[PDB]
Amino acid sequence: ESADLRALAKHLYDSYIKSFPLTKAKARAILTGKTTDKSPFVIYDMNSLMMGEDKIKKEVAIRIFQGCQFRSVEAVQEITEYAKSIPGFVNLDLNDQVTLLKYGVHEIIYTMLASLMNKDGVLISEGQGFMTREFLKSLRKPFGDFMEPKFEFAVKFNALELDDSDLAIFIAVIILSGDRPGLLNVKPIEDIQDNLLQALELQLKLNHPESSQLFAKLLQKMTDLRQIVTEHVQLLQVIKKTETDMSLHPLLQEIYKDL
Ligand SMILES: COc1cccc(C(=O)COc2ccc(C[C@@H]3SC(=O)NC3=O)cc2)c1
Ligand SMILES: CCCCCCCCC(=O)O
Repeated sequence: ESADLRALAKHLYDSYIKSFPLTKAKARAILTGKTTDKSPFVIYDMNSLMMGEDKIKKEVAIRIFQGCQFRSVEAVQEITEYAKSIPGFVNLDLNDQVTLLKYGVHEIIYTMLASLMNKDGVLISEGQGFMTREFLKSLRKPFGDFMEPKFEFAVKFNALELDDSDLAIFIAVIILSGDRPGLLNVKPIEDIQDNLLQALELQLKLNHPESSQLFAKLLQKMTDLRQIVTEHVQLLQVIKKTETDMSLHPLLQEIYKDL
């Protein structure tokens, strides 16, 4: 019954809206000058950056990057809340619950980070600010290209014109992989993903009828996400060696023992 797949698509969009304070609908409204929302203060340079403080709520490159870390630890909270709402996930082995989040969480962050980006920059502080791609290309030697490959993916991925109702199922298909390193019982996971994959395929067909093979085209973008993550990992172990005075959050440290 396709009808059950609709009930499931709508249950997931519902939880996605509950769990994520800044949707793609809101971010796109901010980014394109709409009247449902308010204009962001732009940071493109060092003077704009500290004028952001008297308008929005230690070195600069270091501060920027620890901001992403902190925002990332917040997302992991939102993602983990979205996870629980996915039918079946809290029924699984607790070890596998940990393993699925561990490997899925960054692929999801980088998917939802694309919603905040256009080719010229990225929203920050709940959309109250916008920081140019160029301003992030002139930070430091170790922090010179630690945000560019998310832009490169984001620009290509945003070209599919996905909705929040599309992304809610896609993000759930990511978590429920089952080819993840260290899983105890895979088959119960593969059962949930098969279901989520049929919900997504019907969703894309209905929401994007003129869009040939959007389903497959979105599945290939999972290949892009894995490279971003493994590139970021390598980047991270360089930064922690050049910068021995940079604290990393133990939550991110615990996720990052992966590969
Ligand atoms: C001050 O706040 C700012 C400033 C400038 C840009 C942003 C964006 O929000 C950047 O967006 C990102 C990028 C990467 C991550 C993943 C994290 S960062 C890391 O080193 N390890 C991770 O797992 C999360 C969020 C925020
Ligand atoms: C610029 C460093 C301040 C932390 C980044 C902004 C997040 C807000 C907060 O931590 O209270």
